[PDB]
Amino acid sequence: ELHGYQLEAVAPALRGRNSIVWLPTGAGKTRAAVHVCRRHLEGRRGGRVAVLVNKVHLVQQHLEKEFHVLRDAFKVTAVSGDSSHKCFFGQLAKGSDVVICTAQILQNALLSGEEEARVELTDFSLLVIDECHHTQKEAVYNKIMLSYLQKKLSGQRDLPQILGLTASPGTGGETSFEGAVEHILQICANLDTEVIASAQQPTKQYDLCQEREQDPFGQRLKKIMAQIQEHMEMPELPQNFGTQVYEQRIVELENRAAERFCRKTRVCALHLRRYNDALLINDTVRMMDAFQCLQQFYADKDPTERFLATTFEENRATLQALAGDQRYENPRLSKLEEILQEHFQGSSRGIVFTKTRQSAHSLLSWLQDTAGLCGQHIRAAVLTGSGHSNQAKGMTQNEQQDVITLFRYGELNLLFSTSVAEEGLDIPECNIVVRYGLMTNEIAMVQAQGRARAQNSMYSVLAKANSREVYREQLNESLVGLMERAIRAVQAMPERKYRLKIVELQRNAVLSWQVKEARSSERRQLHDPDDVYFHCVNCNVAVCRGSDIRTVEAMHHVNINPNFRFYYTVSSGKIHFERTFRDWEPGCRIVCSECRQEWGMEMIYRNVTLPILSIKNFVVVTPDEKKKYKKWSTVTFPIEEFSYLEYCSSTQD
RNA sequence: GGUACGUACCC
RNA sequence: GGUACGUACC
Ligand SMILES: Nc1ncnc2c1ncn2[C@@H]1O[C@H](COP(=O)(O)OP(=O)(O)O)[C@@H](O)[C@H]1O
Ligand code: ALF
Ligand SMILES: [Mg+2]
Ligand SMILES: [Zn+2]
Repeated sequence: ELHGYQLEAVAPALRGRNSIVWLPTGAGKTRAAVHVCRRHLEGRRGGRVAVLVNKVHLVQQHLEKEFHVLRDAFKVTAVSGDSSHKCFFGQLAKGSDVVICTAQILQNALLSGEEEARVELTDFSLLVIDECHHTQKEAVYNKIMLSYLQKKLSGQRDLPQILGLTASPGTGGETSFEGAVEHILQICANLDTEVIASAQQPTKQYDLCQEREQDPFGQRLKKIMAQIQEHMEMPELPQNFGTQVYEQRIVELENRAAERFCRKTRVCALHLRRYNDALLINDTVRMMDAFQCLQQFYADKDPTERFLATTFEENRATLQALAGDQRYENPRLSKLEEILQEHFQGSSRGIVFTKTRQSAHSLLSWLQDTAGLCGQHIRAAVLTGSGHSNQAKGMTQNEQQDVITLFRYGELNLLFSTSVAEEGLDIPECNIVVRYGLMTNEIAMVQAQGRARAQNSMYSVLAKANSREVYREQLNESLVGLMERAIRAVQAMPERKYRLKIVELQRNAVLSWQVKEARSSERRQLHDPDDVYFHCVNCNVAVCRGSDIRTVEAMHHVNINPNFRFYYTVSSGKIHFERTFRDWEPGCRIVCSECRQEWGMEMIYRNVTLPILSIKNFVVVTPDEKKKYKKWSTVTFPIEEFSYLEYCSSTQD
């Protein structure tokens, strides 16, 4: 059953050594890990395995395709975010021999204050960490492993054996041999690795496209942007319309205008960001997709707003007409059409990877409206993860699974997917991967290519000629080789030198964490919460103090002041999510009573309703400065945990 | 919707 | 120090 190379790769794990199994994409690391799990559980009494993954869909895949075979002798349980609300994790885990979950499910249990929810690392004898190259920086995998290292270095006994699985440790952005080796050693230190274990036809093509000869739609948007910038009456405004740098600079101006309460500048900047978004969409997909971006924004008075509405209305019909003209088609789409026409003339089974969820939806719509493809028997669908925004909702575990199951045997034969499916997904019949204008690291490149499991697969890079994306793809190909050299060098290192380096790196990691925690705490304690005032980002009115805020589940920032209700208005009916939570559900959206700016949403927490505030909708004012924050975790005053008991007691008075 | 982190980009 | 996107958790 197991191939020779699978047996070879797991020999250290079978002996109890912490290891990383480094085998190519599609080589069968999962089955190898199942064998380790079986022998681990057979080889002692009372063992318990946790299998950690990084994407929701991989929980069911690993269970149904691989780990379920253990149920002839052992209890195997799977948990994701979608199923979380039903059982206490600690109960479920402790009743199982093997638990399979996304890593943050385990992390939440490790951090829990509730006896029934909580688990310790010492409740497991083996941790299998899939896609273990993510065990870096402040990713969840590394939060879990840093706690392991803190416990190890303090002398804790009974920590689990570690089995990491990866095709691609990467080079961590390093382009030198010295740097790449250091990166490999860092990953080994993070995972407490004793040995990196390894073993002892697809074609790649660059499908390059040219810039559009004529782009009257884009040209008109740039003309409008210039008009809006003239209206702002400001020198030194950015001119580089239709770029990520422009986006950054205009949002930075928007944030500065919020902090200084310059309403006209802030609103103009907010609109300019939408025109820039439209230019980026126009470059990626169809003109009409870009038009719909702007039309939706203006469909959803003040002199600045009147100017901006009029400006759009004056150009709307010309823009829509241009967007219907085939003469100005996006060459990226012309190229994609050529690829699909060549390869889907039922035979093929493909994934086209795009950056954004909205792009994936737009590509499906394009496909469905393209005469030249209607006739090739293409049955396509979008696959995204559970990310969400106003631009684009996500997909639930169940929705993702439906698409995946139909794609597996060809009920669907083409997916437009985000990076949700770049790693781990196993579709043996997938024989084509197109990467549509992506800028990624070498890991994502190797992984996404690897979704084409079939013999005689093809991998297409569809990107603009002479672009940074093409340069980065070429560089990344070289970095894969560099990575391989570096891993072999680490594998060949004298044991004494390796062990000493690992020691050094683990020590550095645990010391560096302490210093970071101290710095974060110092920042958090700078101001008394009574001295911090929140202002509406839109109208600048004061609305509460820092002392009014509490956290729920260390995430949701509620205002507990009984008179805050006079400052916000309930602005919708009840919100519904797909996922249900243990102690609360959403109520309605809330907005500033003075200007209708979105602020957050109600939480119905047991028998009370509390308003949750989104940090991005405020300017935070302290005695020292006024600042727009993107994250609650960096504010300069302390916030206490919500106490439901204390809250109910104080309200009864 | 809320939160965090990763990747890309700029400083 | 920021921007965008993505995923994950809630
Ligand atoms: N020894 C084997 N014989 C036949 N098929 C195998 C063997 N080991 C694994 N497989 C299959 O190989 C495919 C790729 O395995 P997977 O574990 O997803 O690869 P990866 O190493 O990227 O995790 C799966 O369909 C799996 O069932
Ligand atoms: F390396 Al894989 F699925 F784990 F392609
Ligand atoms: Mg895998
Ligand atoms: Zn307001």
